[PDB]
Amino acid sequence: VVGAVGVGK
Amino acid sequence: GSHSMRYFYTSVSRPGRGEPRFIAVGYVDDTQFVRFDSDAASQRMEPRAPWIEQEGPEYWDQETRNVKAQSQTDRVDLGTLRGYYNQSEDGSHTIQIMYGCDVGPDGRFLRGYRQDAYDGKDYIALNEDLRSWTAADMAAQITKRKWEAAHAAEQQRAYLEGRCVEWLRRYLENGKETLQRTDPPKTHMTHHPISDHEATLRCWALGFYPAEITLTWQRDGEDQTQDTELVETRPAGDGTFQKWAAVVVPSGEEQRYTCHVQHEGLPKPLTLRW
Amino acid sequence: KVQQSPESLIVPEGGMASLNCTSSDRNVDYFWWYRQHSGKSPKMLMSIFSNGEKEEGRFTVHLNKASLHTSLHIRDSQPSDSALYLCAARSSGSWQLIFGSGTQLTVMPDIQNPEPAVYQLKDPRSQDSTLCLFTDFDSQINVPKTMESGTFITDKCVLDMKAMDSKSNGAIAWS
Amino acid sequence: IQRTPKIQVYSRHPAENGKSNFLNCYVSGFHPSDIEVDLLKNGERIEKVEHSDLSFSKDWSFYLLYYTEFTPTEKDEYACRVNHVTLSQPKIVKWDRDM
Amino acid sequence: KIIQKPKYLVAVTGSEKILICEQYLGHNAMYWYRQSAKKPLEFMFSYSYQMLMDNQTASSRFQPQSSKKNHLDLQITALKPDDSATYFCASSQDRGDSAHTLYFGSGTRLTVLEDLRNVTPPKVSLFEPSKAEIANKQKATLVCLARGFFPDHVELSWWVNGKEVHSGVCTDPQAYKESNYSYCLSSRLRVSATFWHNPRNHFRCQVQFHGLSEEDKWPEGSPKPVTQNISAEAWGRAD
Repeated sequence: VVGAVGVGK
Repeated sequence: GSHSMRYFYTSVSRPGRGEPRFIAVGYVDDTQFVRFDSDAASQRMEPRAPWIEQEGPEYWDQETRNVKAQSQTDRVDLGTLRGYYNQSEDGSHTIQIMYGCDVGPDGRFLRGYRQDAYDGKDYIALNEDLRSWTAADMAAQITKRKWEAAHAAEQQRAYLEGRCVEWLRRYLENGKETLQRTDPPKTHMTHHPISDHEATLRCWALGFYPAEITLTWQRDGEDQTQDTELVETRPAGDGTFQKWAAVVVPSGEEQRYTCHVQHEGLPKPLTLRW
Repeated sequence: KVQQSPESLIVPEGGMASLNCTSSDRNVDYFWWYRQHSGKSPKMLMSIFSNGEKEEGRFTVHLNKASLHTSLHIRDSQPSDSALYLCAARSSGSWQLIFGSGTQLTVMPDIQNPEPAVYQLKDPRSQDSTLCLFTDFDSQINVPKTMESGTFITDKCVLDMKAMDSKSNGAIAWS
Repeated sequence: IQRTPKIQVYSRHPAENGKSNFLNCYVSGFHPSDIEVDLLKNGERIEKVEHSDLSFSKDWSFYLLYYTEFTPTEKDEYACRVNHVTLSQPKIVKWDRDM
Repeated sequence: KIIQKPKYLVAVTGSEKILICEQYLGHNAMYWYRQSAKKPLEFMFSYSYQMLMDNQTASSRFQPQSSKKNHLDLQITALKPDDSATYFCASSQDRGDSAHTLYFGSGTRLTVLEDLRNVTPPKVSLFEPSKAEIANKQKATLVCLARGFFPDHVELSWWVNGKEVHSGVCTDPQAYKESNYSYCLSSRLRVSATFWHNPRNHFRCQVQFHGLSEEDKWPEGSPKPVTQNISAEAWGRAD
């Protein structure tokens, strides 16, 4: 399952 | 032995042509098992291995929503990084993300990683302690400060040591027939005379898995790295891989050279002589 | 999903307040502590993302990932701390905070010189109308409630004028 | 900032005339990701050519695999033609089965 | 911060209402939560980049509107009295699975009634200070009673010489039910014995009632209970 944390750069 | 689950994200901006192109692909070891293409008609996360089709409709609905949101995250990041570098609105730019976890033979977490790029060079990366970030330039230092204030490392570490390791175990269990295999390479050798005094010896290795392999040449038992041509390992298209290594030898001395093949699936390193 | 303990806590001014919160989701790795004053919006007080203590002023949050447990310690409790404290979690992969049932905290102010008195007040604009005022009583006094129909007794209401020890407990009854 | 694609064209199995096989064109080490690859039979472009999903290597360079079913013969020549922004002209690489 | 409208809203069983929420903070995630006596903060909706991420309302009568950026309006059809609660809009800078802090709007208090005929504005009474309190404690406590209003959509304020005051004020946090279809609310204001003995100073208790809007239907036999202010006042006296 996907799981990249998506805090804006 | 060890096993890995990895996801690869690619976002390419298309100025004046709508939303950026987002492509995501999932791997267990060297075997792709899911994909998402923002330009595809399905607009769904799709299976790419037989053993992943066992998952119910809740799995595919979840991954589709999650990977669609990631495409928006990268779209905004493209705009933000386009401002960080004072670039114009006309040029096309790329963001790449790689992440995943490794498990040992005991099935327990061994290592985690996450790495982001911009225009094909490093941008920011999670350190091996899974608690801090390395920023490649001044622009990435801005991203680093936002990610520290938002506790992104702790949130990423909880996925890497938790759901990543957990679902990697389920995947390895579902595709146990094909993921835990070691096909040895089938080796042969070709000979092509190039001139009246030289010839080419090519050492072949076909149908091996996993992709790592070492093809080396020796002359009279001494390893020779000169006049050695070595192409990259390429996929056969059925899950196996191919590779060859060639040397230019003087005519009549072909039997002075030996090829040595090392692979995980071989009980003893192969040796070939013309 | 998120359990909080205790459901209500009464602490004297300057005393210790211990609030507890556990989760049953093994994929919960961090917590949020929110505070909501009566009639206001819930505002974030403390968050914690790793094991150990985290101290900010008179507030200490503790995180125990093994037992899926977080605790909020309040030292030197002030009357302004009287609020609804809400614990929230968000398991890895989910998309929202999930809050618990909350702990209602009440910190009673220290009344130095209590002088209990009961007065009667009248409404001049309409007869057949009188109420009662219980005021300046001690903080530990149990204000009685009403079971009779047609009679109402309010809860303790603390006002503060601009003076010293101006704090004053009050309650109103009428029929 | 830009990297030229490396190209290999080959079959999945050792080629035998009459036996069905798969013709591959593997492109790697290129940046950016936009790239067009065609498989050519006797110089004409083959239709219904599938390709893999875009991925990249450790150095962030991309790789793709273009493939199609084909039956080798004694007379038919095969190749793949790659065009990329790092290429002023499309690079045609012929299939050498006796390699 | 986050704007929610309206503050108070009353509806009949089976009608439709829209709760408006918008933020101008550039936040990429917006949520809806509901506050009741049962559950103080029940999660409803989670949106990231205007796309629906999660929904834990078992009813399809709740339909958010996210077509416009920075907006997440909430439409509720076939209203039921069990829907009565305060609805809190929330936003956060980052997407829903990665946010580190949620900011909550001021909330919309919704009451669904079986019949709108029971909506009644409050009656306001001002009780003058006891002479015994002025004598013994040298302080004067005025007390304001608001009775017979329904639903519990009231805001009480104290006004001294035309200015709203806060010092020396304590108001009940919640209204109490007198009967099935009426609430009551109390508050008191304490001033000096000298300040009360001044005939120049006058004290007014103001109760702002939130009732029916200008679009709800009402029979012509009585004034429709619209949003209005009811007050009671008294002047200081040398007695």
